[PDB]
Amino acid sequence: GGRRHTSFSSAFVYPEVDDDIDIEINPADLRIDVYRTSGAGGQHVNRTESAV
RNA sequence: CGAUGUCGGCUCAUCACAUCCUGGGGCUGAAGUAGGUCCCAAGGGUAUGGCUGUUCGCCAUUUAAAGUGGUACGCGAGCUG
Ligand SMILES: [Mg+2]
Ligand SMILES: [Mg+2]
Ligand SMILES: [Mg+2]
Ligand SMILES: [Mg+2]
Repeated sequence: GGRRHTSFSSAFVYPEVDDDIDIEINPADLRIDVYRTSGAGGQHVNRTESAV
């Protein structure tokens, strides 16, 4: 029993065009701190500053 | 290898200067206050705690600053385990 329907539709547009991705992995930043581990491998792992 | 005992903490330190603070200066994108940077300088000073066995670290609250390291990563014929 066809009656007047008031239906809608959306049309969103966007370019989506880029080539610029910056991780900023420049080592002027990124302070590095080295320390030793908890220690389970005897005398060696407590002496080696392995963690970072 | 017919013995050179090991991290951390406590204690006691001592020297180096690539100096965290105080002192003396240059330069400044230094008006002033407050900072940045570099040079000279080691005389003295150079946190208390929550969490972890932890050094470190994170966090809270300060302080003029809560320096970086060597010293069997100082110290078990001194201690803890
Ligand atoms: Mg000034
Ligand atoms: Mg304590
Ligand atoms: Mg602490
Ligand atoms: Mg000891």
